[PDB]
Amino acid sequence: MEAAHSKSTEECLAYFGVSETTGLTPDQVKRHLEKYGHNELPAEEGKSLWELVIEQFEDLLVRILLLAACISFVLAWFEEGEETITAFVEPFVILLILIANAIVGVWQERNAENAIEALKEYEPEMGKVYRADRKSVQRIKARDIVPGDIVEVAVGDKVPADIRILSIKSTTLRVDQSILTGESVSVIKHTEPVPDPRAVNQDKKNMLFSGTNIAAGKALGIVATTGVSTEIGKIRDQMAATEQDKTPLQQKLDEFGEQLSKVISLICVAVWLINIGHFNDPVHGGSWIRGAIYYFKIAVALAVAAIPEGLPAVITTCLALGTRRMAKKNAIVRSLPSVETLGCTSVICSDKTGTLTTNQMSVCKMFIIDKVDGDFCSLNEFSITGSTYAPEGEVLKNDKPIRSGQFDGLVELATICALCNDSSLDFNETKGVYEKVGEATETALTTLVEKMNVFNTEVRNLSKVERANACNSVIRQLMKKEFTLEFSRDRKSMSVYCSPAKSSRAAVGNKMFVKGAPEGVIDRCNYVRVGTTRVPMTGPVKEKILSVIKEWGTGRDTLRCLALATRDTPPKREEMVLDDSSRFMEYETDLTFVGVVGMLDPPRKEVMGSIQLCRDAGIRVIMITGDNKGTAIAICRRIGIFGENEEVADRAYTGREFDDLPLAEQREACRRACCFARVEPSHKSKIVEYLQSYDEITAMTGDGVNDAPALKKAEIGIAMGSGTAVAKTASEMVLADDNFSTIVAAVEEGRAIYNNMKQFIRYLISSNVGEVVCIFLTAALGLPEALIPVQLLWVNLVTDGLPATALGFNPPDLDIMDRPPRSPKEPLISGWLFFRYMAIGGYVGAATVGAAAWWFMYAEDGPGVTYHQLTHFMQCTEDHPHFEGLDCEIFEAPEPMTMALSVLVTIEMCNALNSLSENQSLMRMPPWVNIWLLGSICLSMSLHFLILYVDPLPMIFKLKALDLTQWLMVLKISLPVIGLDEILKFIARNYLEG
Ligand SMILES: [Ca+2]
Ligand SMILES: [Ca+2]
Ligand code: NA
Repeated sequence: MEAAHSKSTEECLAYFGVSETTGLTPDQVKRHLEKYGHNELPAEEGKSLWELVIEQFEDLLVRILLLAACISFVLAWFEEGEETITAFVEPFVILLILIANAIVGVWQERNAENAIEALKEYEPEMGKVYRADRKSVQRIKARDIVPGDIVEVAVGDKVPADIRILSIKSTTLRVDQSILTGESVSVIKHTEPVPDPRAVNQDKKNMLFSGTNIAAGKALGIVATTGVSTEIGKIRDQMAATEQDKTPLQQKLDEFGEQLSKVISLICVAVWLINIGHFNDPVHGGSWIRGAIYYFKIAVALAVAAIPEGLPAVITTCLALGTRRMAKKNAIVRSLPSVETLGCTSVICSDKTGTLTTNQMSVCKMFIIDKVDGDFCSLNEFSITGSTYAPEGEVLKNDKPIRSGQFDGLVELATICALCNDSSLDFNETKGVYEKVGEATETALTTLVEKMNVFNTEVRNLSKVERANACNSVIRQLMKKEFTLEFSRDRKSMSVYCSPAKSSRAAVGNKMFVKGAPEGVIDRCNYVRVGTTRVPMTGPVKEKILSVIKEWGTGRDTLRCLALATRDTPPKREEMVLDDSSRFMEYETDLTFVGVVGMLDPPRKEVMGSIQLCRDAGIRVIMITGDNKGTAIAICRRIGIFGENEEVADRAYTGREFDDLPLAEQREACRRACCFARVEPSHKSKIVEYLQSYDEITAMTGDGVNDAPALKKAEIGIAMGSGTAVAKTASEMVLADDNFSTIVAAVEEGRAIYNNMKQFIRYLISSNVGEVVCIFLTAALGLPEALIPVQLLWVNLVTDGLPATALGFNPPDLDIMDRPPRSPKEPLISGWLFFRYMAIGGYVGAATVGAAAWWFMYAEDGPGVTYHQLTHFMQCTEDHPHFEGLDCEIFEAPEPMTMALSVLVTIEMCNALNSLSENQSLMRMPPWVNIWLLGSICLSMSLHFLILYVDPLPMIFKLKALDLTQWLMVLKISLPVIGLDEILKFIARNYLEG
């Protein structure tokens, strides 16, 4: 709907024939999506440099190869000699092999396309709509929004599509049109039509332009235009299909692409040039042309075999599958180019509340009096699991689960926590999560009672709503709370006067349950409860209790402790002043100590583990909280940022302290800081700036508008899933978890994706290096050639096909988080890595030629045993008194070629096992760690077994079936490529790093 601003609300509603109290019907949605498409810009042609210089180049190669095969195929007819067979089927076999290559290529492309499609499911549903299907609001993808459906927006939301405002539910509606008109000052909107059809967007105060931010309010509207039809879509249409900004890794790959193109081209021309003396050999008929054509067919076949194909598809596959695993672990990465950056993350700046900690007060420790003897006491210390307000957790004694009912003291402890409490627990059915009802420190007691369950109430078959206050209600049905003595700051405690429920004894059984600061309460305790009995409070006992309370509040955990006491014989209610808080302390005297609870704001799941993972990975972790310096440090010590006993005077700063520092000192601070407490929202940008001045790949967390500038500036902007949509737009990743652990998991996955690429590159390059070496080794020395054109195409199909692709499905490396963050400035291939290529390649090339010369030079149970000159083999028909019962055509035997081919194929299948990890041993990273690789090896070996033993096949490939003894010779020379790499792995693992 164009010029919707000109028309009224009624006119706009009538345009699509939709009620704003109903929404679009499925028939409407289907048709509208068909006619209008989706709310997005068209994807630009992804024609990378690698495609033209490598892929399109190789395509030309197989065409001129087939042509060169077609040419000699015609020349073969004019050959009056014996009508050959193998050379007659050469163009057929070549095309047949090329067909297989296309099949493997399609499978690779289909893998990538499927893996990309799978990412559309985890697309963040940032858009609320009303449809005819549900009478409530619905969360739908932004691109799935069609012009016509009723959209609801609120505060902190980014406008999905161009929307004509129908009704404003709030008092006012403010929108941020800085991304378009050019002003951060939020504009006010209305529902009246803008009569001028040719008015600027600044005067269109009844429209919600897509991309803009809703500053304040809540309004309802109808979508006018989506996709490129968008006002900002026409602005974004500029850099739509025309741009120039490749990622650092893409630049390295394209650069690496040109390097391969030049090298492969030269070494193949070299092959054709060093064999010009063999153009007139009698095996070529003596024709210079027929000789040059043959070696042309070898060079090009060598090129095809040497060229590492499938790289774009493999990389895209790893990237998409890896991203899915991130989203599977609540890590929603919007843009794929952010992943390589995410894997280079060197510093993580995280918020504490909700991210590092659960922001839900939880009692994790408690102790009661065990035994008292000779004016001394022992304690029963318990630990409680669970870190949320949910009644989910266990009570432990010595790391072993126990029942609270087994301890009479624990029964009274729960009684006090459930009665001396004004708060409660509620289950939000909408959000599907338990929420507190009152003070956090009180709800921690409520949740504790439910976890304890001292009366063993059946709760397993209860609903979430009923479970919330189950055990607490059980206690309240036994004791009736008469009144409550409010908290007083002069005594730092509170108490409740209670009585037995359903009791006719009005003046019998009354108790007072006291809670508050340990020192104050314990000082007013003349007795100590042991089980159900009590004993007089003694010195050593009081000193013992306070010592443990001291340890809990001074130790690494720094627990906020509370004393729980009971007045066994409380004063009469008719003798209590209830309008004077100064009289309450007197009423809370002559108490009996029961126990002590210890609570905190616990770290989220796997956070303490993830923090240690960062230190192992050389990733700095910086906390940004809103607490005081003293507590913030204590929290850092608690979660593992700081040690239990480490100096923190230079690694912890407040907003006040940081602003007192000059620029050079501020920049110096962020270099070593690990904690920032009570900081302005502008400080996050300054922190990022100073971190970037040290070449640190910085990750910053945010949830609101105030964080959006810092989120954009940081390399990895990290927004909260529970946060505003404006922050999500300014971020590179969204936390569905809101958990810090998710960030670390996302970083590890990024490092994993990159490593799979390297092992993919290492296998192909090293193996194909040997393929090139093999051709040159038999040429430089002068040995009889080991490979023919169709055999080269066979190695290309077998070794560069499925086994290569399956390496992308490699599991995360073991030492993946034991290595420092990868520098984006580092080369794609290091010097030592290049050496590893030449090392493995140098062997597989020699082991191939050596296996062929093995049939000639140190022949075992086979014909042709000559340790002498094989160099001048072309002179065998010149000087014959050098053989002994063996023709000169035994040099043309299919036996050494079969050995050379079998070894080359097998030794690369071995090299594939070497590519299961970069530096880790096969002893630590077993071959069965990748099932897809093994299946590819079995398939590749099956094809090789197929060619050698199915009678019509080894004729067209010039091969002969190898004996069981001859095959054991193949493994004998192929397997030691594992050990060679195993040594290289050991060296780099025990010297180059550690
Ligand atoms: Ca190849
Ligand atoms: Ca290969
Ligand atoms: Na950013």
